[PDB]
Amino acid sequence: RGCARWCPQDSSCVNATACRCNPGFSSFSEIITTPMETCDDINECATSCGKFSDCWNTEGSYDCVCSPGYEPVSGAKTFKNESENTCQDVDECSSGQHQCDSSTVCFNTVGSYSCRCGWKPRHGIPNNQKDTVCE
Ligand SMILES: C[As](C)(=O)[O-]
Ligand SMILES: [Cl-]
Ligand SMILES: [Sr+2]
Ligand SMILES: [Sr+2]
Repeated sequence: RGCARWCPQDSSCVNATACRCNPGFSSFSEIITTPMETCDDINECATSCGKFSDCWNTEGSYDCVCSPGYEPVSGAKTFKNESENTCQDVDECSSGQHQCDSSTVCFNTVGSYSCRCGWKPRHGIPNNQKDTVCE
């Protein structure tokens, strides 16, 4: 029809006297009729990303990301649903991404990894940690 100029932030005019919140935002009434009404972000993460991932809420949207220690086989850094999830554990030992001391051997774990000592751990540092150092 027409277009109200006074639509509040994150809403768009539906005609000359009304607005509606943009996708990802919500207001008490389905149709806004005054500029005093607000369009608040909807936290989609509080309403499934799938295995080994995390939901991060953003303004107007949200993103699923592989959790730390996992990376997407498909390569897509962000995704929207379980169906697009390609998160697999990162084998830090095979990839040489680990930061183990030359005195230990990298041992892969799901979501992480550790370093094991023949040798014995130096004083004050346990065995089987990322910072393990032996002698
Ligand atoms: C950290 As999760 C796999 O429950 O989105
Ligand atoms: Cl949203
Ligand atoms: Sr949101
Ligand atoms: Sr790992």
